[PDB]
Formats: sequence, C-alpha cells, structure tokens
Amino acid sequence: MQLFGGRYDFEDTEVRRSNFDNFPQALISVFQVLTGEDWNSVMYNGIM
Amino acid sequence: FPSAVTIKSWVDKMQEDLVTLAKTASGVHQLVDIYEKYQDLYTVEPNNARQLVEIAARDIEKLLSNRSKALVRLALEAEKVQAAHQWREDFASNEVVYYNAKDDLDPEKNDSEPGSQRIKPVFIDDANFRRQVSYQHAAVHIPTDIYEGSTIVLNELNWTSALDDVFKKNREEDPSLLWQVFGSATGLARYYPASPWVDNSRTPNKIDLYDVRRRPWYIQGAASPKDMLILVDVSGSVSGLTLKLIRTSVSEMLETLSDDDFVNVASFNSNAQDVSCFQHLVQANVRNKKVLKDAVNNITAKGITDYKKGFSFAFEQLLNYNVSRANCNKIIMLFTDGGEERAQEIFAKYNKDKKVRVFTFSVGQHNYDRGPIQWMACENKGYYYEIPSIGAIRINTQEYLDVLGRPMVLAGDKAKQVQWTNVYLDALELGLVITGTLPVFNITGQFENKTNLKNQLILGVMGVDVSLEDIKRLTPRFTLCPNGYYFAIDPNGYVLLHPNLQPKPIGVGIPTINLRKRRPNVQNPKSQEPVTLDFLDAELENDIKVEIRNKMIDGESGEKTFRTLVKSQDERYIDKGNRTYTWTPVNGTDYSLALVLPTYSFYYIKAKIEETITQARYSETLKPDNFEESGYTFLAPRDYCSDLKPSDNNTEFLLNFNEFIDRKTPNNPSCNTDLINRVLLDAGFTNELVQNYWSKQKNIKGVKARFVVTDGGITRVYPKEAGENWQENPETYEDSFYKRSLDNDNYVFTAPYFNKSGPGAYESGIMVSKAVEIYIQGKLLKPAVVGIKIDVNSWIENFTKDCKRNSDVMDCVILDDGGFLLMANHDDYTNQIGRFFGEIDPSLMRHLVNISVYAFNKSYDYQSVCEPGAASKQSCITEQTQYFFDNDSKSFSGVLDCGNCSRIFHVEKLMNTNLIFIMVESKGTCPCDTRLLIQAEQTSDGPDPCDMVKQPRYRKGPDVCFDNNVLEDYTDC
Ligand SMILES: *[C@@H]1O[C@H](CO)[C@@H](O[C@@H]2O[C@H](CO)[C@@H](O[C@@H]3O[C@H](CO)[C@@H](O)[C@H](O)[C@@H]3O)[C@H](O)[C@H]2NC(C)=O)[C@H](O)[C@H]1NC(C)=O
Ligand SMILES: *[C@@H]1O[C@H](CO)[C@@H](O[C@@H]2O[C@H](CO)[C@@H](O[C@@H]3O[C@H](CO)[C@@H](O)[C@H](O)[C@@H]3O)[C@H](O)[C@H]2NC(C)=O)[C@H](O)[C@H]1NC(C)=O
Ligand SMILES: *[C@@H]1O[C@H](CO)[C@@H](O[C@@H]2O[C@H](CO)[C@@H](O)[C@H](O)[C@H]2NC(C)=O)[C@H](O)[C@H]1NC(C)=O
Ligand SMILES: *[C@@H]1O[C@H](CO)[C@@H](O[C@@H]2O[C@H](CO)[C@@H](O)[C@H](O)[C@H]2NC(C)=O)[C@H](O)[C@H]1NC(C)=O
Ligand SMILES: *[C@@H]1O[C@H](CO)[C@@H](O)[C@H](O)[C@H]1NC(C)=O
Ligand SMILES: *[C@@H]1O[C@H](CO)[C@@H](O)[C@H](O)[C@H]1NC(C)=O
Ligand SMILES: *[C@@H]1O[C@H](CO)[C@@H](O)[C@H](O)[C@H]1NC(C)=O
Ligand SMILES: *[C@@H]1O[C@H](CO)[C@@H](O)[C@H](O)[C@H]1NC(C)=O
Ligand SMILES: [Ca+2]
Ligand SMILES: [Ca+2]
Repeated sequence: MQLFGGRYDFEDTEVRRSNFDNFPQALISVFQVLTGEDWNSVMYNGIM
Repeated sequence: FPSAVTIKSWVDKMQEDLVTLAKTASGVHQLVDIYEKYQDLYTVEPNNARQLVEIAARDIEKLLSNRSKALVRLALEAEKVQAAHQWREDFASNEVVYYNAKDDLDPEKNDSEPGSQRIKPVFIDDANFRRQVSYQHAAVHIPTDIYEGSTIVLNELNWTSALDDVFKKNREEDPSLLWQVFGSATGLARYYPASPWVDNSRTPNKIDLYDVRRRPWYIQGAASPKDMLILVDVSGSVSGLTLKLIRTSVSEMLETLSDDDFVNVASFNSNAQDVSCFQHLVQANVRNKKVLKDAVNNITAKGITDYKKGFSFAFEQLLNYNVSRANCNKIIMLFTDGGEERAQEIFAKYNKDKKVRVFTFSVGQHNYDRGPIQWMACENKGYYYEIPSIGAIRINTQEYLDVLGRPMVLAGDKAKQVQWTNVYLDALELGLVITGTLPVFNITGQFENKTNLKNQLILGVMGVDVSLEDIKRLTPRFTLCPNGYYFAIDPNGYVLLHPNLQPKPIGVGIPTINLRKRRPNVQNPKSQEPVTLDFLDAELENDIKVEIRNKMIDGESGEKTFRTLVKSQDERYIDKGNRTYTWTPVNGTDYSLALVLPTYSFYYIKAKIEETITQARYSETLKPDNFEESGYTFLAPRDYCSDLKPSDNNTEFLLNFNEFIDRKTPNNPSCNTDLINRVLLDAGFTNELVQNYWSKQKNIKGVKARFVVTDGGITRVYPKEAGENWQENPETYEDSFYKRSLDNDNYVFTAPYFNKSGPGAYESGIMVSKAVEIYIQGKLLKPAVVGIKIDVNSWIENFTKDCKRNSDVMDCVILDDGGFLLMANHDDYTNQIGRFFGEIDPSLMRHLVNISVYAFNKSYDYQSVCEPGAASKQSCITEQTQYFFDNDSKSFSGVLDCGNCSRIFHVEKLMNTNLIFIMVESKGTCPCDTRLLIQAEQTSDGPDPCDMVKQPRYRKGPDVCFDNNVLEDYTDC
C-alpha cells in the first residue's frame, strides 16, 4: 500500500485489477504473489 | 538621374500611347454610339430599391410561412397519433414494415430481423434532390450503436408510420418542398422522401456515427437557449483513466452548445481557476468553443478536492450581468468521480429558490462514493449521469436536454413556435440549408389528465429544410448590375444570404494533424459545425457598416449612402465604390434583408423587342459555325428556361441554348421572356460592333484580342485563336474585371498571374478594360465592358525607345494600382510578370507605402483550405492583403536608404488610368534586403479570440425563454 497505493493512475483504458488500493485488495494481491500465479504481471504494473 | 519634368513629359507620351491604343482598338465610343443609336429596341426602367427589398422580404416571408404550416400539421398528427398507440410487445407476430436506410438494397440479401420487415423501393432519380429518391414512403435512420428491434425502437416504427400520409400531403400541396423529417426522442429518424443514406454501416469501410438527438436542428427545438458553466474536478484522485474521460466529455458536452447559448468552463482543486482566458460566459460560437476545447485538453490533476470553492466560483460566474448573456436556463454541471461532502451550505444561499440547475456526472470506473453527488443533483432539480467508458460519453452528454425541455412541454401551445436554424451543410449532401423546427409533445390521456409520469418529455422534434438555392430564387439580381446584391442577416449578425458565403465550412485555427498517429482504416468524425460567417466578416468592415449592421439586427428599416471600398472578386484589388444600402425586416421571422446598389445602377434596360424578324436576325449571331466573322462567342449559364440546363461546358450549353430558339419561338409559355430577350438584344449590339468596327481594323499592331463582356452574358473574343486563351468565367456576373471596370471612370489594366498553369502571359497578354457609359434621357447606364488583351512584346519596344534594356545604371517599371508588375525594363523582372512587386524588390515597395503612395487592408477569409502543419485539406483561416492607391497626388520624389547607400527613385502616375510609372537607380548598386513583402492568402490564426470577447459585437437574443415552471416534476434523477 505504501509503495503502490494510488500509483496505478495510468491513462490507458485497460483494467489492472490486481492492484494495491484498499487493504482487502492489497491482501488479495499479496496472496496472489505467494501462490506464484501471474506474479510478474503484478510487478510490471509496479515498475510502470 | 533625369529631372522630374523629364519623367513628367515622358510618362505623358506613353500614357497617351496606351490609352489611344485602347480607346481606338476596343471601340468604347462606338458601342456607346449604338446603344444610343437605337433607343427603342429597349426601354430604361428604374430599380426602386425601396420597392425591390419590400417585394423580396415578402417572398421569404411567404416561403418560410408556407414551410411553417406544413410543420404545424405534421406536429399535430404526431401528437394525436401517438396518444392513440397501444405499446405492444408482440412484434414477431405482427411485423412492422418499413424501409431502413443504410441497408443493402440487393434483393438476394434477405436478412429479415425479428419484429421488422424491410422494403425494397424503386428510386427514381430527381432534381431538387441531387440523389435517387422514392416518393412512396419515408426512410428510417437508426443510429449505429442503437439496436433496431428493441421494443423501445420497434414501437416507434409502429406509431411513427402514420406520418407517411402527412408527409405525402405536404409535397402534393407543394412540389418544391425538401426533406421532411421527424427526429425521435428514441434516436430514430424518419424522413420523406426515402433515399439510401450516404454512409452505409458496413458495406463501405467508413461508418456513420450520426445521431438525431445530437443534431443542431433537433437541439434548438428541443429546449430553450442556455447559459451553462462546466465545472471540472481536477483533484488528484481523478488523475488516471477518469481524468482521460473528462476531457472527452467536456469537448462532447460543447458540441451540444449553440451560438445562442453562452458558456464558460471552470475547474477546481482547492481553488477554482477558470480553464482559459475568458472569465465570463462567452457566446460559444465556433471560435470561442475552439478555445475552450483547447484548454480543457491540457489539464493536469493535482490537489485537494473542494466543492465549496468550486460552487462559489460557479455561482459568481453565473451572476455577472454586465456581460452579454443568454439569461435563460441557468445551469451548472460538474464532472467528478466521488464526493464525501455534499456542500449543503453553498446551495442554501446561492440558490435558495433553486433558480440554478445542477447536473453531476460521475466518471470512470472507481470506488469513490456517489451518494453525495446524487444528492446534489436531486436537491437542485438537475439529473445524474454516469460515464464509465468512451462509448458512454455520446448519449449522456446529449441527454440533459430531456431535463431542460420540461418547462417547455408544460407551456402548452405557447411553446410551439417555429424556429429557423443557422445555415449548415445538409446531412444528405443537398448543400447549404436552414431547417425550421417544431417540437412534438407526448400527450396521452389528455382528455382526463390520467398520467403525466413520462408526459413531461418531448416525443421528438420535426424539421423541414429550406435550401439556400430556394431563397436565392426570391432575390433576383439580373436587372441590377454585377455590383448590386441582396444580403440576409440573423439577429446574431450572421449572414443568411450573401455573395461571399460559401459551401465549405468556416474554419478555425491553423490545421495540424499528426501523420505519425493516424492508423490507416478507422474513420474519425468529419464535421458538424454550422457555417456561421458574420456580416462584418463577409465584407470589409467599416464603422459606417457596423452602424448599418446593428441597425438591422434590431429590426429597423432604412437606407444609407456612403463611400466605401469594395474588395475585388479575385483577392488582389480594392476599389473605392460609392454604394447605397437599403434594409428592411422580413416580418414573419427574425431575418432582416438588405440590398446594395452602386449609384448608376438605379436604372436598368428592359428589352422591348418583339418583332418576328428582329428576334430572328439577332439569334443566328450566336452560332458556333458563324464565329469566323463574329468572334468566339460565349454565353452565361443563366436559368433561361426551365428545360435547358447550365452545363459548365460552354460549347455544350450554347448549342442547347441555340437549338432551343430554332426548335421553338422565344415566347415559350413556361419561360421568362425578358431574360432571353435581353440576351438577344445584346447579341445584336455586340454584333454591330464586331461587324462594323472591329472587322474593319482586322489587325492592330500591338493588339492581341478584343472582347466585349456584356450584360446578357455574351462575351465575344474576336479571333477564334484568341478565344482559346480566354480563361474567364463565361458568366458575366462573376468576372472580376467586369466589376472593376464599372467602379472606375478610367481605363483599367489587369495584371496577368505569376506562375500557375495554362498560357497567361506572352500568349494572351495584359488586359485593359473599360465600362461603356451611356445617357438616355439624362439617365446614367453602364451596359457593357469593352477591352483588349495587349501584346507584351510590342509594348516593350515603345517603352525602350533613360532606360536601356538590361541597364546597370537605373531601372524603371510600370505598376498598376495594387502594386502588381506589368512592365519591367531589366528583363530579369519581365519574365516574372504579373507578380507582386514587393517580391522582386521588397526594399523599394516597403518605402513606397511609407511615402503614402500606397495603402492596404488585411482581411480574414474564414472559408479557405490549406495544407496541414506537422504538430488532404482542412479548412483554415487565411489573411489576405490587398493594396490600393490612397493618395490622389500625381508624383512622388524622394530617396530611400538601406544603411550606407542611397537610391533616388522618382514616381509619376499616368493620368486617365490606374497605371503608375517609377524610375529608380539599379538595385545592384546598393546590396539591400529588408524582408520579402508578399501579398498572398497567407495562413494565419487570427484574430485572437480572448480580445474580441472583451468587447463583443452587438447581438439580440430570443424573446421567449421557457424555464422554471412551478409545477415541474423535479423528482426524477
Ligand atoms: C402499429 O402496428 C399495428 C400492428 O400492425 C397496427 O394495428 C393494426 O391496424 C390495422 C388498421 O388500423 C388493423 O387492420 C384492421 O383489422 C381488423 C381485424 O383485426 C379489421 O376489421 C379492420 O377493417 C382492419 O383491417 C390491424 O388489425 C391492426 N393490428 C392489430 C394486431 O390490431 C397499427 O395500425 C400500427 N400503428 C400505426 C400508427 O400505424
Ligand atoms: C408517452 O408517454 C406514455 C405515458 O404517458 C408512455 O407510455 C408508457 O410507456 C411505458 C414504456 O416503458 C409503458 O410501460 C411498460 O408497460 C408494459 C406493460 O404493457 C411493461 O411490460 C413494461 O415493463 C413497461 O412497464 C407504459 O405502458 C406506457 N404508459 C401508458 C400510460 O400507456 C410512452 O412511452 C410515451 N411515448 C413515447 C414515444 O415514449
Ligand atoms: C412589414 O409589416 C409592417 C407592419 O408590421 C408593414 O408596415 C406597414 O406598412 C403599411 C404600408 O405599406 C402601412 O400602411 C402601415 O401603417 C405599416 N404598419 C404599421 C403598423 O404602421 C410593412 O409594410 C411590412 N413590410 C413588408 C416588406 O412586408
Ligand atoms: C483601410 O484602408 C484605409 C486607407 O485608405 C484606412 O483608412 C484610413 O485609416 C487611418 C487609420 O488607419 C485614418 O487615419 C485615415 O483617416 C483613414 N482614411 C480614410 C480615407 O478612411 C482604413 O482604416 C483601413 N481599414 C482597416 C480596417 O485597417
Ligand atoms: C507605340 O507608338 C506608336 C506610334 O505612336 C503607336 O502607333 C503604338 O500604338 C504605340 N504602342 C502601343 C500600341 O502602345
Ligand atoms: C406558398 O404557398 C402558396 C399556396 O400553396 C403558393 O401559391 C405559393 O407559391 C407558395 N410560395 C412559395 C414561396 O413557395
Ligand atoms: C460618390 O458620391 C459623390 C457625391 O455624390 C460623387 O461625386 C462621386 O462621384 C461618387 N463616387 C463615385 C466613385 O462615383
Ligand atoms: C514613415 O517612415 C518613417 C520612418 O521610417 C516612420 O517613422 C513612419 O511611421 C512612417 N509613416 C507611416 C505612416 O507609417
Ligand atoms: Ca505457477
Ligand atoms: Ca477528489
């Protein structure tokens, strides 16, 4: 939440739904990186 | 350097030489003599320009009242018809049969969607429509993203199908009527007669995105004019996908706005600034909106949201009352994502009685709370609209007119007033046109006042076009000379009818398209703007014309006579023309109509020839096999009779003209006698010249070609070899030189063009013209313009014999008014002949203006095309310069200095002509440039708008404004 909260303000019209904006959502995103699933596409949104 | 008397004596022997060559070879005094020799083939009648205007003002009254009656009956039927509709939902059981525009008409297709059944119509080709059309039924336009077969759409095509009987009853009564259409609230439009739409959906690769609701004609009759004020939320949360969406909604919201509507655009993030340079509500014309749509785009989101400073700034903007204003519906719309504060305090006072209407828009996909925004909308009798997507922008930024129309539909019959739109290009390619609209209301169970839940919306709007070519048939200009014309005007200053007005849309800014970001096959929107040229932009502005223009916006009558300068037909000259204006109001409407005449045009010639042999004998004069002793004759494409058509290939036309008089006597019971007759009389007057005068002197030495462009269209170039080079318009009321010859009392020289294509220099030559000027019973007339194309080579020999060809001591040139170069001594200049003299030695020309020898006026042409700039054609503004003598003094001596050198130039003006002779020391002795003073249509983006609107042009708004009925529902959001 500190690093990526409110930082997904991209002007594309596409959906980046595993983000870090609430606490429930952040928790879900964190769980998805531990299961390994699509974890790097969560990282590219954080580099961008 | 020769003395001032030597240049004086040497000009006087070569202006005496050109004028004697032109007075003798053209035959000015001979054509004067034969107009006066006869006296009795014609009579001389007056143009009573009080009377003519009054007569015209009434054919446009009756035309636009006849259109209106048709509009009223259609509306009555629609209201009555839909009050007896049952709302069925079984449509696969009972098909709705209608013809759908923008569908393949190929019989073998057979798509047959459920609920609907199409029509294959038969499509005769037509005139008054320049497209194939069917008169047996009305077509239906469904917009593209709207599905047809929806119960909401299927039920329109059911009840609206009773209009085809009233559609037919309008055209039976009036054959001339143009498109008749009902634009539905549902977004479905039906027009008569039926024709295929211009863009099919998927059969080409361009796809129409045309919506009836969006249309300007639909909008003006939907609702009353309005002072809106867009708030934009620019807080940090908006940045992202949502910020992107807002910039496209506001641009979209504006499309909706009209000239009668005023609008400003503000923006808040803990302070409310205003998005551009304006600070008050401005007229929301094509230009102002272009400024606002260019400042909405550059916005950056940052900072705390404050709805209290955003609505304080909005209300203050709403209360200016010093500026010019619409003063009708006052509404404020805010684009924002989520609000935690309802700002209850700002609304209590600023709008305690709810005079203002608030519309809140929630945009993008987000989690911010929407309850407060909805509450604001509900409290203020506005509405709420979400926009998540780009495809959702187009139907929500047009939908607020369902709310604003409500206190109009509660006004009853008082609200059923015809209004006429600004001129605009027709959807179907008809040309420039205006539409008269009327709104249809949803009355169901009126007898007993049973419902009213959805009875506060309009069913839709009904329109009928008038083409501007129909109004130009009520304002006939043939009796009057080329100089005279009729101008029509809004109460907004826009010109309904003008010679200057053109089909191309009026352009704003310098067009910049990025080629690096247009993917090749997607088809962006083309245009929808109205063609709003203003009277002070169709003509050169004075102060004695802003008096005339304001005086006939506020519906007065009058006349005025003054000296003003006319811009020439081609954009190169300016001629001081003593005009008289005369205006009156069209009493049915808000248009006021005027008429310009030049003193001397107060009398016209009517042909009074009726003998059998005399109309016969003059008619074989214009036979193309008989041009070996007559001269390559031309003929202007007037609408002589209804049957023979203007063809733009003139040898085609003159055969179909002259076949017509052989195959039938000129009495012609469906054809105007005077127009054809005058032409016949004229051809026996440009014959007796070409027989008894020009064919005597078969070759004059310096004379190339000899013409008589006359009134009756008949131009006669004298050798057929010369008539191949005659590159003029054969319509005599469109020739530039014809019109400059009438203003002047002296021989006029026309400079040839520089570069270009076709032979226009040595081959044809520079031309002199001069209007014929006769007096009948002490009454001035100018019937015709004689002329000569000069030979440029011979003229040089006379000129050469202190200037020596290719001399290095000093060079001398002859320049006609306007500064164009006709003759150059050096020959490094006479190759570039007909060129603006400030492009071949810009240092001298710059000085000449300073000495007061030359004067100029830059103007703006709001209808012109240009190539884009990187940042096939768009419309743009060009600035245009013309040059003209402002000082009557004959000679001008002096010296110009560039720095470290002097050049002594001597200037003398030839008497009796526009030509000027100047002697100066060779350019090579002082190496000087300043910058190249050029005279061309020069792309530019002025005038700047932010300075026009601080002192706007006078204007008069609509008398009736419908808003704030006390019994409005104000409960649905
Ligand atoms: C909207 O569509 C409906 C459905 O097509 C139209 O209703 C139809 O109207 C016609 C004439 O009004 C009816 O024809 C009549 O049929 C009866 C027998 O049912 C016969 O006795 C009459 O002499 C006449 O032939 C037709 O039946 C009726 N259909 C139904 C299902 O009631 C309606 O006219 C359309 N609305 C408009 C405004 O066009
Ligand atoms: C003009 O106003 C009338 C009402 O004043 C509108 O008619 C109403 O149309 C609605 C459409 O939603 C009808 O409601 C529908 O009822 C059917 C039952 O037949 C139901 O299945 C639907 O879910 C929906 O509720 C309603 O019957 C009808 N009201 C009356 C009194 O007839 C009419 O739509 C307006 N005109 C136009 C062109 O929209
Ligand atoms: C336009 O209508 C006005 C009246 O509104 C006309 O003015 C009348 O002119 C007649 C003579 O032409 C006078 O007898 C009347 O007194 C005038 N009206 C009034 C109220 O004084 C005007 O003639 C009409 N013009 C056109 C071109 O139709
Ligand atoms: C168009 O050109 C004329 C030049 O003949 C301008 O008229 C003069 O304007 C100056 C100020 O620019 C005045 O001092 C003179 O008294 C004017 N003379 C006459 C004869 O009118 C005119 O201003 C120009 N129009 C525009 C819009 O620049
Ligand atoms: C040149 O002078 C001769 C002799 O005066 C004259 O005949 C001729 O017309 C002049 N050139 C022209 C046509 O300007
Ligand atoms: C107006 O309508 C009447 C009656 O149909 C007709 O005689 C007249 O020519 C019409 N005028 C115009 C300008 O269409
Ligand atoms: C303009 O009016 C004056 C006064 O009536 C007249 O002398 C002058 O000739 C008119 N202008 C022109 C170009 O004829
Ligand atoms: C004439 O030239 C002088 C010197 O260049 C300049 O000061 C003056 O403004 C010029 N006159 C006009 C009418 O511009
Ligand atoms: Ca895995
Ligand atoms: Ca915010």
